[PDB]
Amino acid sequence: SFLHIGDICSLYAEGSTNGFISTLGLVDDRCVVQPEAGDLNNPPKKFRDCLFKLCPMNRYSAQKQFWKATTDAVLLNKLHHAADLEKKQNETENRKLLGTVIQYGNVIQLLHLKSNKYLTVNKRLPALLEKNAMRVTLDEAGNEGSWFYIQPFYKLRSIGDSVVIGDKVVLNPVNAGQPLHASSHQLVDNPGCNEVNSVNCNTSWKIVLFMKWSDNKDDILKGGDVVRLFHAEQEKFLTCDEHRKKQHVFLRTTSATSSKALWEVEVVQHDPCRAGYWNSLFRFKHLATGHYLAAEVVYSLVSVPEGNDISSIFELDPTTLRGGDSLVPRNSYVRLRHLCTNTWVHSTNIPIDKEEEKPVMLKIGTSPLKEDKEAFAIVPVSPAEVRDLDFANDASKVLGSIAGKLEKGTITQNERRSVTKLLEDLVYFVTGGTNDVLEVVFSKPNRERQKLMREQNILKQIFKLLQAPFRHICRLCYRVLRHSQQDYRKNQEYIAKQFGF
Repeated sequence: SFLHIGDICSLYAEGSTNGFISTLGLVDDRCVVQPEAGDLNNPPKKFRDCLFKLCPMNRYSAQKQFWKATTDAVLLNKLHHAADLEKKQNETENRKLLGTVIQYGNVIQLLHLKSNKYLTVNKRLPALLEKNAMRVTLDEAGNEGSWFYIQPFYKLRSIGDSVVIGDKVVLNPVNAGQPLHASSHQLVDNPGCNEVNSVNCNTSWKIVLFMKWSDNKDDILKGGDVVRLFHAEQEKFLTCDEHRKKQHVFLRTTSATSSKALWEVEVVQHDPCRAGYWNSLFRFKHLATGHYLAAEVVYSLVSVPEGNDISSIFELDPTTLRGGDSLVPRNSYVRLRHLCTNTWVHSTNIPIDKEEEKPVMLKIGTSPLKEDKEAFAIVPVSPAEVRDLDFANDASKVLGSIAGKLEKGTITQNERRSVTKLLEDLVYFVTGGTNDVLEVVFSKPNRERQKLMREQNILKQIFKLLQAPFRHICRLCYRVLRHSQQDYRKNQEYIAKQFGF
C-alpha cells in the first residue's frame, strides 16, 4: 500500500536510536524520542501522542510576512485578511489533495495530531541538548520549518517512486537545513526521552500507517476516536475509577460529563495499525489509566492493565436496526458481544460503594441472553475538547510538580517564567479563545472548561500553591479562580470549602 495526503501515521526511528517520535503533553513544544518506552511489535502506552497527519506544502509566504514586527500599522487590517484568505486557500488546496499519493522528492508537512500542531525546525536556533543541531518545535501555524522533503533511504526505492507504507525515509527540511535527527542525548528532567533535531546525521524514519484519508472521514466510527459510553435504558454513563483503592468498571449516577468516562476506541488489526465496523473486533482503553475494558470472572467488567489479551476484545452488534450488514458504524447504539467468553452485556442494580448513601456506582457484568433495552450509545467526543483535557491534566502536573518545589526549597529564575507565562495562558483557556484577541478578552466563559479545573485538580494546585515577582504571580493566581467560579454552584462551593480548609 501507498502513502497519501491525509493519512494518519506514526514515526519510528532507526539505527543509532530506534524510537517513536513523541511530545511532552501540550504546554511544551518539545519533540522527543523515548527509546525504551516501547518497540514496534509492542507500542508505547500513550500512543495517541505519536501520530501525525500528512499535510502538503503549505503556502506560508503571506502569513510569514504579516507577523514581522514593536511596530505600528493602520493597514494591519488589510494584511491580516490577506494572511487569512491565503490561510483558507491553503486549506482548500490541501483538501483537494485528499487521496493523492505522495511520491519521493515531494515536500510535505508533518502534523502532530494530539496537539494540532506542525513539526517546526528553527534554522536560527540550535537544539538545547545537542550542541550542533537546529531546534525543532511544534508550531500550530507552521512555517518553512514545517516543509519537509521526503527522500528515499534504500536505493531500492528511487526518487519519483511512490512512497510505500513501511518505507524508511530521510525527512529533510527544505531550506532549514539537515535531516530530522533522532539524537542520542537524554533530557535531564525526563527519564525515558531522547530528543530530536536538525543536524547532519544518518537517522532513518520508518512510516507506519494508522489510518488512510479514506477512513479519516466522519462521523463514521474510527480507529483512534474517543467516545463516551451511554446506557440508553439506564441513563448513566459508563465510567471507570478507583473506589477504595480498586479500579472498578461501573455506571455513575447526558448533562453530567465526567472525565473518567472517556474510552479510546481501538479496532483490532494483525499489525499494530489503526472504521471499522460490525464485522470487526474492538478493545476499549480508558484515558486516565491505560487500563482496558475486559470480561473475566457469569462474568463481570474488570479493568485489565494492557490490551494484549482476548478477554479485552469485544465486538459490536447493531440494533434496533439489525441484523446489520458489515458497514461503517455511524455513532449508533450497539449490543456488545464478548466473542472470547460468548456473552452479551447486562447492567445491574448492585452498588459498589455499599456504605455510601444514594451510592453512585452500579456494577455491570455479562449475561448470555440478549437484552432489548440492554444497549449503549457510542456517544462521540469532539477532538477539540480532548485537547483541552490533555492540556488541562497536562498543566495540572506542571503546577503539581512546581508547587512541591516551593514547598520544600525555593524556585529558580527560569522555573518562574514558566508558571508566570503558563498561568496567564490558563486564563485564555478558562476565558476561552483565541485569535489582539481583546474580543476574546471580553469573551464569555466555558462551563465545560470550568468542569475541568476541579476535575483535573487545577484549582487544587492554586490552593496548594499558597504554601510559600511573587507579588505578581501570587497576585496573578487571583484572575483564574474567580474566572472559574462564577455561575457554578459546584465550583463556587468547592472553592469555598477549599478556602475554608
